[PDB]
Amino acid sequence: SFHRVDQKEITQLSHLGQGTRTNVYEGRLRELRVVLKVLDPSHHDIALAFYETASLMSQVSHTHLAFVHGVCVRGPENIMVTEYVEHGPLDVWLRRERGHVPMAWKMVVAQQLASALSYLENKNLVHGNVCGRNILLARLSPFIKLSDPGVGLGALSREERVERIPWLAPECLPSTAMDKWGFGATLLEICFDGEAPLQSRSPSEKEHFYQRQHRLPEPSCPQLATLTSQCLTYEPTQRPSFRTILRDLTR
Amino acid sequence: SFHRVDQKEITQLSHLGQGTRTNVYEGRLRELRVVLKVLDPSHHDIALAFYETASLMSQVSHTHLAFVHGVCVRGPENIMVTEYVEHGPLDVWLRRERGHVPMAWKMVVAQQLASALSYLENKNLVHGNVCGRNILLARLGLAEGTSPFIKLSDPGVGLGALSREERVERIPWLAPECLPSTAMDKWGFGATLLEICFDGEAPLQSRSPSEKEHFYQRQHRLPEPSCPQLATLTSQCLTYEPTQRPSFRTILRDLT
Ligand SMILES: CNC(=O)c1nnc(NC(=O)C2CC2)cc1Nc1cccc(-c2ccc(C(=O)N(C)C)nn2)c1OC
Ligand SMILES: CNC(=O)c1nnc(NC(=O)C2CC2)cc1Nc1cccc(-c2ccc(C(=O)N(C)C)nn2)c1OC
Repeated sequence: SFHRVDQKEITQLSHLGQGTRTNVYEGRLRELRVVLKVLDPSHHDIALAFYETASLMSQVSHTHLAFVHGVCVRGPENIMVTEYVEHGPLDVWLRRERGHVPMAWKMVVAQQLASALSYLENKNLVHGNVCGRNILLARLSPFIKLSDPGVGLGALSREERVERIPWLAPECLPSTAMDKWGFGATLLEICFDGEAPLQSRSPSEKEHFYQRQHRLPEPSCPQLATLTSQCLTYEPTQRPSFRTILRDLTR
Repeated sequence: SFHRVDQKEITQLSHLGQGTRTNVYEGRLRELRVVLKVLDPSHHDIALAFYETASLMSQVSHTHLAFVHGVCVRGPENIMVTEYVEHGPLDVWLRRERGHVPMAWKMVVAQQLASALSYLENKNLVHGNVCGRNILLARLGLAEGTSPFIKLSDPGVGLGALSREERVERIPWLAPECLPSTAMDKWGFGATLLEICFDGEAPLQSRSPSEKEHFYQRQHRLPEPSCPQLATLTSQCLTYEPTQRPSFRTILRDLT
């Protein structure tokens, strides 16, 4: 399971942003700089999907996976106490640095992300929310940590799942295979300097794109074109394993 | 000398704060993020002291010294175009984080500052305005396995061009011999160490100009820092006799 944190051990500081049904803050854990993921007032099935994320992340240990200190229950709020990463989300940094991010830097990120996902695949564990926003920069060569997936994908509404297109695996709209799709969509996002395909488009348009099984663009980066195309296949069984992806990233 | 920047190359944005006879803004250099230090409408001796700072900064290169892109003349305003440092002034950060700044973090800052000042000392160059406000944070060093990373800002309008009233406002950072040499920077460094140790709460800073001046006139000494690893260092730096102050070579060696 996960460690229980008393509210006396933590101090809530600046607001960093928002997640699905959460508010993200900087904080202190009694001293360590932490990140506090404050769950909105929620029903037991939502809080349970949040505890399951805490449980999963507490039972894993990988260099490219962010640490989870535990969970604090503060009135109607569930707080996941997590590792603070220096430079924050990758997507934000790619947009600020657009047109000035070298291809070699992007390959380092891809390799490190595939390493974290290969580790989870071998343990038959699913992340379910691979995207640039969940990729944290510990070092700007770069060093990443994949964040916890927040509230589990299984507990969200159709509307929330449509909002996650193109990162959301198509089989999830109506298995470790979903993370191959998430990984492929993240590679496109990285290649396009944080500008993911379909992100501006309406929910109806995003859903229609998946319903007709239209395919996402080929990345402008040629070394990742075959990889993304193989990952972004509608047939989950047709997606390469992370062992294969990781092996193909060394060459 | 320094690079001349045309006004067509720059964009002025948010106000960051004020310096001695300046207004500090975020801006853009054609599009690079920069800091623009806008000199007030001034006398030629003040513009000259500002050009000398730009000249000095343009001829130096060190990892813990902030970069100066050049100067723009627009038109009764002189604009120094400088490097933008992510987290800004150290003194502001120390006050926000008061009581939560570890000693090991403070020692890193001290070594990086002494490294920048040792480089200037070897080149016989004087900064003249070492204080927490001129120490900029490029990296915070809050995460485990990470260290702070500082950039010492340009000294702005030169100390020699300011009024006695402006020099009294600079106590306790201002070297006492400057009230009526590279030695002044050893005093500035010592006063900055006290400020860092006291989480951005420098001694005498609340006190009146009369009190501050009297403190120097009577040659009263500044307090010993609450941090024991820097007590001997600060006491040696904060000596009224400029020749009695240790060299940055000695200070830097003693900090390792
Ligand atoms: C384990 N630690 C962390 O996650 C973390 N660590 N360090 C930092 N540091 C800084 O920001 C440094 C710069 C000060 C930040 C971090 N988290 C973080 C910050 C802001 C928003 C989200 C967010 C956003 C969206 C979602 C979500 O629902 N989707 C579907 C993506 N979820 N969360 C977030 O999580 C990814
Ligand atoms: C080389 N680059 C810079 O100086 C600089 N870079 N990045 C940032 N970033 C942020 O603020 C990030 C956080 C948004 C800020 C910067 N500096 C800056 C900002 C505001 C006021 C002063 C100031 C104040 C006082 C004096 C002065 O008179 N004395 C006597 C010391 N002088 N200047 C200042 O200069 C030290």
